[PDB]
Amino acid sequence: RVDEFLKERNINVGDFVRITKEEDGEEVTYEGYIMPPYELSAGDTLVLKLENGYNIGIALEKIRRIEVLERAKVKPEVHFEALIEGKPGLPEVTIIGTGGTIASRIDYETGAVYPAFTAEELAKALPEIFEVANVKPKLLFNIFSEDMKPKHWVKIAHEVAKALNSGDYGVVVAHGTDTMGYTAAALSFMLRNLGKPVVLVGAQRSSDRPSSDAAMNLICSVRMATSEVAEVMVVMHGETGDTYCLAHRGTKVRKMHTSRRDAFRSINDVPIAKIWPNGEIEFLRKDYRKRSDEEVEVDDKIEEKVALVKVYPGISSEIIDFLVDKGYKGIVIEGTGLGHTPNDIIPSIERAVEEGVAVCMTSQCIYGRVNLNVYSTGRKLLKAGVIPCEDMLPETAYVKLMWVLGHTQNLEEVRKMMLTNYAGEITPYTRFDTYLR
Amino acid sequence: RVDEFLKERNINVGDFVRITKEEDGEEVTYEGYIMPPYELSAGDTLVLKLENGYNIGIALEKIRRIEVLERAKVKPEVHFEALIEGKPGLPEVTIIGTGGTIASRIDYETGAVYPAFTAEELAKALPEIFEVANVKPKLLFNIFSEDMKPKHWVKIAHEVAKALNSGDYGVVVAHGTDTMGYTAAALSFMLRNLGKPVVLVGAQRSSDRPSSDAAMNLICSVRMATSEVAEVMVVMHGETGDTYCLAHRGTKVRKMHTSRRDAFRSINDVPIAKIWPNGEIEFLRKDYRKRSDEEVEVDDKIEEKVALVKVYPGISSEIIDFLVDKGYKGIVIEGTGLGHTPNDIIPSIERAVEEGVAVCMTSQCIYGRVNLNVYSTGRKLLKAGVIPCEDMLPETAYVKLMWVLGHTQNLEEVRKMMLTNYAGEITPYTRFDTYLR
Amino acid sequence: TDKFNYEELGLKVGLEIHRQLDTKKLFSPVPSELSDKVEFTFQRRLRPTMSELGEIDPAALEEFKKGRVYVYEGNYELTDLVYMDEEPPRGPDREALEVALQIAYLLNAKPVDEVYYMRKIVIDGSNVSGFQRTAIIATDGKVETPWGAVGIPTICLEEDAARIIERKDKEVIYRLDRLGIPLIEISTTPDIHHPEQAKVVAKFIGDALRATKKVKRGLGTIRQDLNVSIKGGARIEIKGVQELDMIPIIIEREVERQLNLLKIRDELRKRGVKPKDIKEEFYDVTDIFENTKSKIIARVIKKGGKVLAIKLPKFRGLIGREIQPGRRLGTEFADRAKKYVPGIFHIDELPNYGISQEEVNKVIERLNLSEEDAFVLVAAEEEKAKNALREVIKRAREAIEGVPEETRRALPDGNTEYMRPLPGKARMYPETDIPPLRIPDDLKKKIKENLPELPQAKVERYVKEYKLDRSLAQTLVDDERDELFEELVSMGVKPSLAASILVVVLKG
Amino acid sequence: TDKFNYEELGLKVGLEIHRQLDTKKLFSPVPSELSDKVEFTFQRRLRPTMSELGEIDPAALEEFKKGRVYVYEGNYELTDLVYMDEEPPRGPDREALEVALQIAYLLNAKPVDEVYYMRKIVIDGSNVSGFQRTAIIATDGKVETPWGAVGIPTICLEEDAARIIERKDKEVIYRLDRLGIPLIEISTTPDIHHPEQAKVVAKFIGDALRATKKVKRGLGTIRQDLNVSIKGGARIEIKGVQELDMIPIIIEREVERQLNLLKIRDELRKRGVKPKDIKEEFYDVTDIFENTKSKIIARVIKKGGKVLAIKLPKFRGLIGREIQPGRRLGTEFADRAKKYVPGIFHIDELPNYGISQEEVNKVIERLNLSEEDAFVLVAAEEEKAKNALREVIKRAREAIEGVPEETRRALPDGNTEYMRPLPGKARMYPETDIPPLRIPDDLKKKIKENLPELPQAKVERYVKEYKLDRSLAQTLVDDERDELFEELVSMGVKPSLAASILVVVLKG
Ligand SMILES: N[C@@H](CC(=O)O)C(=O)O
Ligand SMILES: N[C@@H](CC(=O)O)C(=O)O
Repeated sequence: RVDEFLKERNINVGDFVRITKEEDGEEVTYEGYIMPPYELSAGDTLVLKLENGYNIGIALEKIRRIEVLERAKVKPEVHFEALIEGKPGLPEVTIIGTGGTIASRIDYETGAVYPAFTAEELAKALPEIFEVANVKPKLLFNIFSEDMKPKHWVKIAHEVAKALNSGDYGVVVAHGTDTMGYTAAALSFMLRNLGKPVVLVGAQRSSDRPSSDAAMNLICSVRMATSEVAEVMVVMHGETGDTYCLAHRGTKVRKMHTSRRDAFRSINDVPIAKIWPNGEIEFLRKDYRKRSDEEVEVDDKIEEKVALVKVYPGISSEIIDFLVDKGYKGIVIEGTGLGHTPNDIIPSIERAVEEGVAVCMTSQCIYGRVNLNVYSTGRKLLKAGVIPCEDMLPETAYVKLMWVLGHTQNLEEVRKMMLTNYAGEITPYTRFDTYLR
Repeated sequence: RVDEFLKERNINVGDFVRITKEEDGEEVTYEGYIMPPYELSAGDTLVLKLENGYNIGIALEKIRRIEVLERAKVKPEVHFEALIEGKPGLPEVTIIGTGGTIASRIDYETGAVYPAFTAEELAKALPEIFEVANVKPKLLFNIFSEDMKPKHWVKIAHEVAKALNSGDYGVVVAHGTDTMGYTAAALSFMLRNLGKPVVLVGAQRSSDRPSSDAAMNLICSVRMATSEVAEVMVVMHGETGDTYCLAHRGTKVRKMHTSRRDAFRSINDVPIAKIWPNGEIEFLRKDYRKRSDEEVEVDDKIEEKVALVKVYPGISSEIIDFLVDKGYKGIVIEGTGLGHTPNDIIPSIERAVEEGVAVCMTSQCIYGRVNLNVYSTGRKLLKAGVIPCEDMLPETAYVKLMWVLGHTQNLEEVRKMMLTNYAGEITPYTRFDTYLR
Repeated sequence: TDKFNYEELGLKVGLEIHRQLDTKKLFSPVPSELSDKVEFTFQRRLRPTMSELGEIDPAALEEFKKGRVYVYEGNYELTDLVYMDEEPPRGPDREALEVALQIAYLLNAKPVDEVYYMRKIVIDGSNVSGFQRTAIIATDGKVETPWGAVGIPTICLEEDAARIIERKDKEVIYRLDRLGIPLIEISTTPDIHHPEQAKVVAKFIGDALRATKKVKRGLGTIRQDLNVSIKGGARIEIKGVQELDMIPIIIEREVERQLNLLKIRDELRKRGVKPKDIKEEFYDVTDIFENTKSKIIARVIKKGGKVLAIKLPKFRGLIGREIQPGRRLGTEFADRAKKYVPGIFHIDELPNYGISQEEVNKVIERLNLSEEDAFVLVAAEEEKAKNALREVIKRAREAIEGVPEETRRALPDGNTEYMRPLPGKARMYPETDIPPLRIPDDLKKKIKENLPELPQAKVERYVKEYKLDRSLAQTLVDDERDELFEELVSMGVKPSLAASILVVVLKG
Repeated sequence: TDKFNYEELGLKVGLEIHRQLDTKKLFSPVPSELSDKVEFTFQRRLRPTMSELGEIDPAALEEFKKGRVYVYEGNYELTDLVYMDEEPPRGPDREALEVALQIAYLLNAKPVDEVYYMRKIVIDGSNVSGFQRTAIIATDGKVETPWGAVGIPTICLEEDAARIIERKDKEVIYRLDRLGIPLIEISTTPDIHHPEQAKVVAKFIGDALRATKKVKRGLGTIRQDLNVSIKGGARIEIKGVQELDMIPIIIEREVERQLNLLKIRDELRKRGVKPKDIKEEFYDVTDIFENTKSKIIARVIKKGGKVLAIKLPKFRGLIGREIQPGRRLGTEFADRAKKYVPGIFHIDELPNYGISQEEVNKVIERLNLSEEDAFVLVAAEEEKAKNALREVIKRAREAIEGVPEETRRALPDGNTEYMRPLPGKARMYPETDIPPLRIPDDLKKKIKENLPELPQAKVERYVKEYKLDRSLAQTLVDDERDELFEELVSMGVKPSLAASILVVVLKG
C-alpha cells in the first residue's frame, strides 16, 4: 500500500525528504532519507532514516506533506580484484564458494550489507589467511545450505577434485551452516581416494558483526587445508569463546545447536584435532588418512529418490505406504532407541522391502549404535529385511543410501555397501568418551 | 519345518531326549531337554539343552534317531501376593504398570525369564523401596513403549489422578525406555493443576541381568515420588555408574543415546535435581512446583491427527501435500538451524496453513532456540503463518500440538496455546549450562 | 543576580540523560539483576568491518592493533545466550517499551508510529556483539521553563553495556549481568541559555522519570552529562555531573573557564605568538638540578631521570593566570601532560617546591628567555618526559587558538578537569534480527491518558486537597516515602497529619 | 615303573584347559591389548536375580549383603560400551570362532550345527554384565594315548573376566582391558587312569592350540586344572597347575595323600571314633601358658590373647602322621584353621617351639586325655581361636569318615594345599542378544581340511624330510623358531643345516 503510494507522488528510495504528519491533532515534522520496506510486510508504514542514522516509521494516513529536498545521490558501484598476487613459497588453497559468506562490507550511510568473496576483500577483511597460503576464491554458486540438493553436492565434488588435482595444496569449501553436515557426508563418499585436505566452513554469526565467528573459522580452516589430514572435514569453533576450532570427520558431524558456535559436534566418534587460529594443532586421534600424491577420483552416482522418515508414537502406516507408492527406492527410518518402530507399522515396512525398497535403520537418539537383535520388535524389523546401520548418523545414512542406491538396486548388495566403511561413517566399537561431547 | 517334524514323532518341548545325527559320515549322540526355537529362525535346526545346561543346535536333516527318555517334568506353577501390608508411617505410592518391567524371575533350568510386578515380587527384589514408602503396584497394561499411542497417555493420566486423588503421596509409572520422553510430555499437559509428584521410570538394561539399572532407578524414583516436587519427571541414571539419578522435568527430557543408562538428558534447561539411592537430594534449581493439596485435574482433549516431519536436503513438497490431502490438523516440522525449510517447500506449507492446518517449527538440532526473524527463509515461513515454537523439543511440540488442537482449530488460538507455557516446555531464555549437559 | 550576562556570551547548553528501567533486559526475558557471583567465563576478540568501499575505521582498526582480548564474566542463572552473542535477540521488552512511551508523553514527546532498531558499533568490548542495539522512540518533546521552552529532539531506548571489571593490558574483563538492562536516553537541544534553566530541565526530566515508578534507583544508575559553550569558545562535553544541584554552578564555572581562556588567548595574540613559535625541541636541564633541594626532581635524577625544558614564547604570567577558582592555565598543561607524567613545573609557579631562584635563572638562561617568554619543566625518564612535554606543547599551541574541544569531567568544586578528547561520530546499521515494532494508535492513547502524576504535582496536591503542611508534603516525596504515604490514606484512614507527621518526623 | 598300581586304586583323572585366543574381543571388535594406562573409572553394583519361584541364590545373596561396590578402570581408546554393559554385545568374533572350530578338529571333536550362547552368572563383579558369555562349540572329541583314548566331552568358546587390581574392603577394583578376550575351554573326562596319560593328553591339546599359531603365549594366559579321585576317595579339584611336566607328579602326590588319609580313616574306625563323638567344647588352658618360653604364644597373651584347646578322642599318633612328603594330617588341620588363625599346635608335634614338656602334660590333664587322646591349641583373640578350632573340628570329624571333597591348589613340591570348597553348580540362562550362529557344512569342510601342523609332527618332518639333527629339529620348534626356519628354507635356501645350525646354534 506504500510501495505504490510513494511512487505515485513521484519519490525514489534514497531521496532526502521532509515529511509533515499529524499525531493526536498536531504537526510532527521529520527529515530523512526514504528507506526500503521491511524485508517481509505490507506497509501502512514508511521507513525514513534521519540525519541521526536512526531509522523511523511513519503511518501513511498521517502524512500530510512529503516534500523532496535532495534526491537519490546514487553513486559508483566499486569493484575489487578477484584474485591477488600470491607469495613465494606458499601453498595454493582455493576457496570454493557454495553460498556461505565468510566476509562482508557494510555501507553505513546506506545501511546495506554486501557479501564478500573477492580476494582483495578477503585480504583487507581477513589478512591472516594470506600469511598461511595463497588463497584463491572460486565462485561455484550462491546458495543457502537450507535449499541445497544432492545435485549441488556433485557440482561441488568435481570443482574440489579439479582444483585439488590441478595442483592446489588443499581445498576449503565456504558452505552455509544449516545443511553443512549433510554436504560434508556427501563429499566424503564422493571424493574417492583423496590425498589432500577438504574443509567445509561457515559462520554461525553473520560476517558483518564485529563478533562474527567467520574470521577465526576461516583461519583455522585454511591452516587445516594446509595439514597432513587427507579427508573431508568440518572446522568450526570447539567451544563458545574464541579459542580453538575442532576439525570433525565429515561423516560424524551434526549440527547440535540452533545458534551456538559449539553447534557442530562429532558423534559416536572423536574429532580429528584441535586447531588454533594461532597455528598450534593437537590431533585427538592417530588414525586419520595422511597426505599422499594419489589423485582424487570423484564418484557421482546417486539415486536421490530416497526419504528420511523419523518415527514417533502415533505414526500411521500411510506415511510409508505413500512413499513406496510414489516410487521411492530408499527409506532411511530414523526410529526409536536401539532402532525400533511401532509394531503397527512393521507391515508397511515389510511391504516396502517386498517392493525392493531399501529400508535402513538408525535412531532418533543421535548418539549410540543401532542393534536389532536384543528386543523382539527389532527381530521383527530384521525379518522384514530392514538394514541395520550400526552407529551411523541418521543424516549420514540418508546421504549414503542415495549414493549406494546410485550404484545398485539389489538389496543384498545395498546391505554390504551401506555396512561397508568408506569413511568414518561407522565404527568398530563405541568409545566411552564419544557422547555429548 | 522343525516344528511339525518334531510333533509328528511325538516330541514335546521340555521332553528329555536322546538324539543321534550323522555329522560328516561320523556318528554323534546328544542327550538333553528339547528347547523352543529362537524367536524367528524357521526349520532346519532343533535346539537341545544338554545336562550341562548349555544350548545346542541339531540340523534336523542329520537326525537319524530321536528317543524320549523321560517326559516333560513341567509342573508347580506358583503365584505371589499382588499387594502387601504396609509399614507404619510410610507414604502411599502407586506404581502404575505400563509395560516397562522393573523386575523379573528367571527359570534357570528352563531358560525362561518372567516379568515381575507383584508387591511380593517387588519386595523380594527391591526391599529398598518398601523401606521408603508403601508401594502399591497397579497393572494398567503391559505394552512396549515402542508401540505406545495417545489413547494410552489418556488411560495413564486418568489412572494417575485416580491414585493421586485417592490419597497416594505420589505416583510412579513403569514405562518403556524408547517412548518415555513422549509420554513424559503428554502426562505433563494432561495432568492439569498438579500438586503431587508423578514419576516416569524404566530400565535401559533389562531388569533380569545382575547389572540392570531397574533397581536403582526404581529406588530413586520412589524417593522422588516422596518429593516436595509437584510435577511429572523422568528419573534415570545421571551417568554410567551407579552414582546418582537425574530428575528431569518431563517436557525437556530427551533420549539422547541409544543404550546407555546415561541416555536421558535435559534439553535446554537444567534437571530438577540429583538424587542418590542413598536418599540424598541436591536440587539443581529453585524454580519447580511445590507440593500442595491441590487436586489433580486430567485434560484428555487431544486431536491425534498430527504428524512430525523432519526436513532434509531435497524433500519433495509432496510429503507435506500428502499430509494435507489426507486431512491432518497439525504438522510439527523438525526444521533446520534457527528453524528453516528449503524454500523449495515453503509453498506446500503455505497451502496447508490456508487449509487451516496448524504448522509449527522446531529444529533438527535438539538444543537451541528456533527463531524465524533473523534469516530470510525464516521470515518467509513466518509470513506463511507458521507457528515458531521457541525452544521447545520437537517431540514435545508434536505432543503439545495434538493436545492444543484437541482444544481448538482456530490458528490464532493455536499460537497462544502452543506459545503458552503450561509445563516446562518453553524457556524464558537459554542458559549457558544447558547444552550437551 | 547572575555572575555573567549569559546573553552577551552566547551561552549554549545541552542536556543528555541516560537512565535504567527496572524491567527485564531489553532483548531477552532476563532479570536486570546484578550479581557478584561469577561462575564461568569466556574469552572473545572483536574485529573491525569494511565499509562500502573496503575501508576500516581508524579507531576500531587502531583497537584491533592493540591486540586485546575480551574476557566476559557471567553466572549460570543470569547469563543467557543472547548476551553471550550465541542466540538472536528478541525484543524490545514490552514493559520497557511502554515505560519509554510513557516517559515520552510525560515529556510532551510525539512517539514514533513504528520502531526500528539500530546497531551502534562499539569498540570497547563492553558489548559482546560488537554493537549496542538502539532505537528512537519519540521526538520533538519540550520542557517549559522560566526562561522559555527547551526542546527534547530525541528519546531513545537502548541497551546498556557490560560492567568493566578490569582493563589489563591486552585483556579487558567485563561482567555480563549489566549487559542488556534497558536504558532510556533523553537529549535536550543546545539552546538552554542560562545555568538555572538547565537545572530546571534537568529536574523536570528527572521527575518525569521518578513518576513512571519503574526506573531504577541507586548509585550508578543515572547519567547527567552537559555540553556548555560561549560565543567564540568551544563545545565542551562535561561528564559525570553527580547531583542535580551542581548543574547551575558547573555551567557557571565552565563559562568562567572559557571566558578566561579567551582573555588569555587575546593577550597572547596581542603579544604576537603563533603555534609555530612553539618549537618542539626539549632542552636538557638535568644539570641545573644536579644539586637542587626539590625532593621531587632529586629522586627522578638519582633513578636516572632527566629534566627537560620547553620554551614557551611570550607565555609569561599567562601560565599562572587563574581560569577557574583554584585552577590555572598550567593546570590544563599539567592535565594533558598527565597522560605520561604525574606533574609538571612551570615558570610562573616558582621559586617553590624546593626550586631556587638560582635554578630558575639558570634555566631562563640556557633557554635564552625574554621577559615575556616562559618555560615548563618535566622530571621523568627521558622518553616519558618528552611525550609529556609534547602533550604540553600541543596544549600551549591550542591555547593561542582558543578553547580546545574536549570532554572534561565534573569536580566537587563545580570545576572541570580534562578527561579525554570528544568522541567521534558513531557508526550505525540496521538490527535486522528484531522485526519493526508497530505502535498501535490505541496503545498510544491508552497510555497517553493514564500518565502518572509528577512528584511535585503530588506535593502540591497534598497541600491543597489534604491540607497537610508543606514540609510534610515535600519530605514525604523528597525521601521517596511518598509511595507508602499514599497507601495509608487510601484506607480513608489517617487523614494526612497523623500519617504525614508519623512518617517524615516520628520515624526520624 | 609306577609308584602305585593305579589300576587297583580307583584312579580317575579329569582335565580342563582354558586359553586366550589372539583375536579381537569375543563380543566386540576390540583389540585384546592389555594396557596399564587408566584414563577413566566408573562405579557399579550387582544384584542377585529371583528364581522361577522367587528365591535368591544364597551364594549371591551373601556377596550382596557384604555391600561391596565394583570399580572399573578403562582407557578411552581400548574400553568400549559393550564391555561397560552399556551397549549390546556382537559376536562371536569370526576369527576367534573359526580358531575354535580349528582347535576342535585337531581334537577329533565334532562341531555343532548351530551355536547358542549362554550366560553363566558371576558373583565376583569380574564380569560387568554380571555374567560371562559361554557356548558349546564341539562335542565328543578324543586324544589317543598309550594307555588308551581319553575323551573330550566339551569344547567351549567363552569370555575371559576382567583383571583384579585391588580388593579393598567393600570395594573391588577391576581393569577392563582383559574383559572380553576370547577364551577356549577344553574339558577331558575323569576316565584318565594314569599320571603320564594325563601329561600326554595335556601336552597334545597344548600342541594343538599352538598349531593354530593364533593363540596367546602369555604368562598368565594358560589355565590347566586337574580333578583327582581314587576308589573310596573323593573328587579333588587341583587348581593352578604350573608346567606340563608337573602334571605326572602332582597327580601322584594326590593319589598318595588320599591313599594315606584313608589308611588313617581305617585306623580311626578301628579305634572306634565318631563324628558326634567330637564335642565342640573349648578349654581355657591359657593360664598353663602364663609362663612359657614360646615367644609365639607368649606374644599372644601379652596382647590380650587367650589359648584354647580341643579334645580329639583316639587321634594320637595320627594327627602328626605324614600323608605327603613334608605334610601330615596336622598340616591339613592348620590349613582349614588358617581361615581365622595363622596356625595351630597339636599334641603330636610338641614338645617344641619353646613349649616345655611340662606344659604338654599339664594340658593332658585339664582336658583329661587317654593314651590315645590328643589335642589342638590355638592362641588368638577369644573368638578367633573358637572359630579356628571349630574349623579344625569340621575336618577332624571328616577325617574319621574319609576324604573331604575340596578344591586344592598345587605347590612347587608337587603336593597340594587347601583353598576352598568344591565350587557350586553354575546358573546359566540364554544369551538373548546374540542370534544363534549356524556353522555351514561348507565352512566345516574348509576348516577340517586345512588343519594346521601340530608342533611335534613338524619336528618329525624336518628330520625325516630335510634329514637334519633331531636335536636341531626339536630346538628349532621348542624355541618357537618353527616359523623362521620354514620361512628361511622356503627360500629354497639354507637346505636345513645352514638354517637350523644358524638359528638354533649360531644365534645362541
Ligand atoms: N540461513 C543460513 C544460516 C547460517 O548459515 O547461519 C544458511 O545459509 O545456512
Ligand atoms: N524395547 C524396549 C526398550 C527398553 O525399554 O530399553 C521397550 O520395551 O521399550
